[PDB]
Amino acid sequence: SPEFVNSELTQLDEYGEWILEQAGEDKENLPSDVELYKKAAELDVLNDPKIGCVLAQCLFDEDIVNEIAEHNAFFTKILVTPEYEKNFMGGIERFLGLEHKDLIPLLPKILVQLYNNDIISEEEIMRFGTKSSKKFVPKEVSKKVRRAAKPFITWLETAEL
Repeated sequence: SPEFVNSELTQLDEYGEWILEQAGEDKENLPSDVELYKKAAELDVLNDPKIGCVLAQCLFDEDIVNEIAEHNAFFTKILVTPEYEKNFMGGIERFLGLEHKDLIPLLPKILVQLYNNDIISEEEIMRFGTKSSKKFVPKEVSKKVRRAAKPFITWLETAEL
């Protein structure tokens, strides 16, 4: 069951696995944002931009649209550079593309939530919706997921009682 030898990747894995185990199948027992931050500090993963990727894969389920805007202060404290945001988008890509393909149609609404709450920058959303990448998922999976962003990307591009 456990990893036997420690690494930066095993620390990320241990953080994600702790979230998953704590949270339950319906994310009904998610640790509080205070607990999520303190555990990240304990496991020494705050300084790793890939923490964004882990969080995006562990916090959410089919109710992602309703959940993704419920951690604003936490994301301001965690996603401390654009590389953390890029990795968060990669985690969304893995979440939608690999194990929850039925949720891919939610991508534009997910982007609307991230945009309206300034969780992810316009630049990072544009990057995600205009390029495919092999970095987070296989190329064909990347194309499938990112193509679903198109209506929001088009909206971004063309954007008294």
